[PDB]
Amino acid sequence: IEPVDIEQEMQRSYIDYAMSVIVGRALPEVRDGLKPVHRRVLYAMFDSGFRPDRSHAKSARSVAETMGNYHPHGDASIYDSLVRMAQPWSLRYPLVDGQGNFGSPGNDPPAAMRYTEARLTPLAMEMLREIDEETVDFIPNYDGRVQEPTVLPSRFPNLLANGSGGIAVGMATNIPPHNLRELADAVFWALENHDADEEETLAAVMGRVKGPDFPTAGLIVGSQGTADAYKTGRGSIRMRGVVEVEEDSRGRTSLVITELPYQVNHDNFITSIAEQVRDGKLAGISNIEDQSSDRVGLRIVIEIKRDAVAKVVINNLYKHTQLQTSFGANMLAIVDGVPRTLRLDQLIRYYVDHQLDVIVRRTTYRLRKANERAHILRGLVKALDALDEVIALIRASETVDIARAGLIELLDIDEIQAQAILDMQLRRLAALERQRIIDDLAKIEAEIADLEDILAKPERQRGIVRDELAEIVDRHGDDRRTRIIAI
Amino acid sequence: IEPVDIEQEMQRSYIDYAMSVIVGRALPEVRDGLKPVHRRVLYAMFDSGFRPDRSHAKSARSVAETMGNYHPHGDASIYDSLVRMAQPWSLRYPLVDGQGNFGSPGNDPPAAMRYTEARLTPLAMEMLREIDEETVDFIPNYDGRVQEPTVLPSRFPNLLANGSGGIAVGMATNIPPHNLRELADAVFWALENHDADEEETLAAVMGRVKGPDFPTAGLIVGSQGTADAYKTGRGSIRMRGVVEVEEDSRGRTSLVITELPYQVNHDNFITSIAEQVRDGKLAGISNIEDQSSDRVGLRIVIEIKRDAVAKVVINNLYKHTQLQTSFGANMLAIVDGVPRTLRLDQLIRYYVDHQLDVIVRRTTYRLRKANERAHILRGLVKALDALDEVIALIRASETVDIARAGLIELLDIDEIQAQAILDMQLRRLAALERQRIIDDLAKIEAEIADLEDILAKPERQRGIVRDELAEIVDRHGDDRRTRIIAI
Amino acid sequence: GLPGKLADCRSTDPRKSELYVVEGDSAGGSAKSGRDSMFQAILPLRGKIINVEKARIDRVLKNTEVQAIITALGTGIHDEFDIGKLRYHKIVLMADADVDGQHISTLLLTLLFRFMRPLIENGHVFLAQPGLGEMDAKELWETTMDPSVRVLRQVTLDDAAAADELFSILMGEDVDARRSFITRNA
Amino acid sequence: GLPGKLADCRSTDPRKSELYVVEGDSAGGSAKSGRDSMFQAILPLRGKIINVEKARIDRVLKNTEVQAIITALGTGIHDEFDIGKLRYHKIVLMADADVDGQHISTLLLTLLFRFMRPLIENGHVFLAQPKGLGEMDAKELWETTMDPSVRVLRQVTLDDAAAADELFSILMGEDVDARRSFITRNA
DNA sequence: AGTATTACCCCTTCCGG
DNA sequence: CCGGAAGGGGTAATACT
Ligand SMILES: COc1ccc2nccc(-n3cc(CCNCc4ccc5c(c4)NC(=O)CS5)nn3)c2n1
Repeated sequence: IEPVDIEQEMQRSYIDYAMSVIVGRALPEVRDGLKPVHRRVLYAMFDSGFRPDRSHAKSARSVAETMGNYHPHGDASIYDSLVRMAQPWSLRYPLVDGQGNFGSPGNDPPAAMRYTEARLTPLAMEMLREIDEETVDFIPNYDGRVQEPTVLPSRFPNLLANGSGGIAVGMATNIPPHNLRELADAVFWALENHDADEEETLAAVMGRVKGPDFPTAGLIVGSQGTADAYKTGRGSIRMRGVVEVEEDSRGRTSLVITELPYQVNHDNFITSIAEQVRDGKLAGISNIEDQSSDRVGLRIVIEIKRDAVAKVVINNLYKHTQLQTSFGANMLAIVDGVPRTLRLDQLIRYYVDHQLDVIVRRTTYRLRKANERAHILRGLVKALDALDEVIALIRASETVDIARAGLIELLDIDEIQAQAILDMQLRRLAALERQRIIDDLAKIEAEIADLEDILAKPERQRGIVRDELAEIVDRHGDDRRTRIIAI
Repeated sequence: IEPVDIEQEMQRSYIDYAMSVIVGRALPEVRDGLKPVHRRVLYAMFDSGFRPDRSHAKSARSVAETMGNYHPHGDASIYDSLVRMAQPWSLRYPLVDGQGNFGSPGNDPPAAMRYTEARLTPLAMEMLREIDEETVDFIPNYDGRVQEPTVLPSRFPNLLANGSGGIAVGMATNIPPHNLRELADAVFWALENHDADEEETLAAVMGRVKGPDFPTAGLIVGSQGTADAYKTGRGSIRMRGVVEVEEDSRGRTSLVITELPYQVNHDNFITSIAEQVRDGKLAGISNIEDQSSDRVGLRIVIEIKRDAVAKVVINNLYKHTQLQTSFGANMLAIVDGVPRTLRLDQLIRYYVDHQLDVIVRRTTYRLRKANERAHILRGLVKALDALDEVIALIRASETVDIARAGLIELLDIDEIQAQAILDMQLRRLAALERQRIIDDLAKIEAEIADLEDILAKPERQRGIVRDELAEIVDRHGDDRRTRIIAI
Repeated sequence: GLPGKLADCRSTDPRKSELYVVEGDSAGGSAKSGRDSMFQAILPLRGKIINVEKARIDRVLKNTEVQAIITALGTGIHDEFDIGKLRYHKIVLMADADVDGQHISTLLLTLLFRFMRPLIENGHVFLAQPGLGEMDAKELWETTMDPSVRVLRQVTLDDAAAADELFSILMGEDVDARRSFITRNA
Repeated sequence: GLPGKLADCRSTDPRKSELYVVEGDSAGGSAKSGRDSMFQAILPLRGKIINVEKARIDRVLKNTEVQAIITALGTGIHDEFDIGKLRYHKIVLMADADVDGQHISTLLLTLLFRFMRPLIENGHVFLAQPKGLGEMDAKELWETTMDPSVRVLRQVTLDDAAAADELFSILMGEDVDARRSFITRNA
């Protein structure tokens, strides 16, 4: 028998688990902004055609594909990740278009896998734009049967537009969501000022973005936390809900809370204020009710006592309750596979570098495809100018191989374009078809020249990145929700 | 608002639920021998490609396709049905080849859906043989998106070979498994003696099958229950497990139960014996042990006190424990959507007509396909003898439509064959390929003649059915397990 | 003193309150998200409720779901039933359109008929026209949860004795009687 | 007084008994189907077990799985530990091959070290080398790990106790930084 | 305590015989 | 208690405020 030391096996197993949980469980990817579970679910839904053109598909099916081909983990984890990606209050720009009971901001759970149906969103189509064009690396899955992308093309900055909070071993990350237009402005500055140093680009992008933008809306008070987060990665964005006073016929005034800070659990806030009223820490409040509905949104009514002022009750709510809290933002992300704390300029630069690499790889693949198409068309047209001789040789040839040899000898043809000549259809012999063949050869040559020019000049590919991202923003842009105010 | 009578609504809702449970939940189909869940799982494994040619696939994936496409019910029910179909002790001829933990005869439960991966079996391929050739009818699924078969082709008598017991509303069915060779002999007699009456058919088929054959083997004592089941459908087949007596070096004796009756739960029979010994009903047994293992099979060893006779203890076990039980056979099945009780001759005849109509539909479909191919090939040949005229005409044609009209004028061709010669490859221009075209035209004409001959003579169809059944039974035959003995 | 799964309303008087009984927590959440919380209460269940006509009284009252229904209704059973309580003057049995939903509706109707006969008699029981977990808040509110546009089936009694015979043959223990009934009425 | 889900062996003496600890009923069924029931016992778990090092004694003595483990073992905890009561002279932790199996093995080893240190120092604890164990059927599972003649098991041993509890504390304690530094240098 | 990834599982009903 | 069906809860690690 062979012994193993307790400490050696302990450290080993725990370090393996910790590294796996860090790299591929919870921390997001700087290039894509997605955890591996989200990446796998999105790719499965895309490959499975669940796309906005097509109708929705049962979430159970997509979870089963993610489990069978890509993600070797429990169905509950995959399903809850999908539901979170389909949640408007949890994602600034949702990646999945869901149908059914996908949850509530409070304590209601999502419906079962057999009740909810999910397809992709146009945002998810920009997420997976031109993935099949060798833009991104592909690796075999756990059983090696199928291939999955290491990263998505990520034509829009998901990591900063939606953020990613995740708990890992030894470290936790919490990136707040932002506005897409501010991100676009920052990346445009980074693209045009591609030679700027770290300090200049940091100042510029801090000027471009005002601060975190949460799907829950609400308010942000102060700027020291946001500035510290953008300059170091570790900050504390003090967020607060929205309150307003309503007058009644009898003279009673009620605080109408219509917005709550980010990640605040509804229907837990209400029980918390009820408990604080009962035991007694929040004196001034008489009645609490939830008029929140599907048609009017979140609306909590707090009817206060006559011997009370709105300001004092509001301040007590801020200090004692979750109506005002803090976002302990920590900008931890996976870069080259390792966890790093990144300021805003680093995030913008990494996204820009990823976009440039993706554009270059796409252009190389398109150039290779155009080269092959042009070569085949050139051989075919060289056969076409000798159509009568080619037809005579194909007639007189006993079999196909003798015809291949004859064509190769006749027209200095390589076996590939001779093979194409054999597959050449009869209807292609119409004059319009031959003219289309000449013009297609000309167009393919022009496209080859254009692609070579693009590959030669980096300013060209920077322009393509700017144009595509501007197109994305204009078509999927929205106004800012949370208003940043001073102390 | 509308007033609803309580009794009318209760009767309508319960009648609807009862009819659904009878027709399409638990009662097997006479032609297929499968419940709708089993049929849907089989077709899902077949359409998705989980076949013995390739490797296995995760059961969660197959359950997901079944649930999303065909079976709109809980995943637990579908998985349980799949596991039962993959169970040797539950099915005389298993229809699914599973890998993982699909349970034990005792109280062990099957592994979870994410741990067991299952494909089809060759017998399942005989079940789904030539389903795509319009052999069986198809219907839209519950949401009307995809097509699913009402009945499987069922090239062997699955209902009698495996049996199907199920509980419904008002009725419950129980059919015991049989031997494939005996069923083959019965169907052969039915095919040869297709003009026989009900009495002679029943007598012959009763002669052909000795009795039910259970996957657990064992014994069947008596013949009155089996005979009454075969002539009426309602019987009582008394099974008895295999008990042996062995000596010990100390002079002790111990009864070894190596076989138990059908549907008897292991690890509950043992506890039943233990509790009967504890209270005291079977005085004589001194100790109980379960020497059962994966390498020796079922083995329950009960050692007996000195002052007892093995025969009296054996009779006590037969009378008081589950060592001897009864099958309450109720030959109830769905015929044309109606629940009916059937004697054995009725089952054989129904399977015979199913095979006959399946063969007729297959041959009609093959004849139509061969006639279309013959039409295309005749057009291609008749355009082939005017080869230079056709090529010259297609050359002078400005557009493909002009060439099509010219070919119509030149050869008196219809639209589809004109398309066929338009899309004809240049490889077909070679002399060998033209010769092969003529040869295949001749062979397809011969096939048309043979298929019309098969349509003409019902004796030919009966012959084909007999040969396919004989080939299947030779491929997938086995010796009988349960031994029928006298009282 | 009320079931934990119950999502009560904010109204106090029973005259303007109503209890939507659903057979699942997924359907319960879908209904509660799209309800008028000031007037509508949601009571989820655990699927198939016990058969009152095929079980003894002690076993029936031991079951958790029927106890939840009784306590949420607030009232007693059998002789001690008093219509004064009726927390909600509108008990809407809300089940899916599939056959299993009809079975659960029949089971709940027989349970109410055996235990709360004056409830059914007073016309305080309603039937809805919607799996339900596939509906979000919007269409759920628009179709059947909006009081101004919804339509409901109110259960009524014409002849009590015939109702008792029908309930006995359908939910009792006489298998051949229901065999004949389903064969005749199919 | 034995755990409900334990499947014990037919052997009487503890000198020739084995307790295979698995983390699920799906793996437990496969283990018990393909075992030598005369000598080998199967004890299933609920997956992730409580962290003994990051919880108070009352809670870790309230959790169900640790109660099942100590009852199946039968011995005491801390001072009241008695080796003579031990039901099985071989406790084999047989977890899945993924990283989560390694995490569960670490949790169980931490529990045993902090509660049954003797068990470890007497060399009575083994680890087995089999995406999970519910995908393995009886035959090959018996052939690799459950067959005593051919199986290979890693026997947990103690070299220095002091370094052992130091590593256990900085890896399972509440001092995050300590383990941050540790994993950063030793990954 | 809760946030999001993971490990993992049990337990009532109906329906005839 | 056998075959399909309905429905669902609950512990645990993991950091950080
Ligand atoms: C409630 O108390 C307990 C106690 C112990 C439990 N032990 C196990 C499971 C339990 N529950 C599970 C669920 C939800 C059902 N799942 C819906 C679903 C749909 C499709 C698929 C699928 C799953 N799984 C795939 O792999 C692909 S398809 N509710 N309870 C449970 N619950």
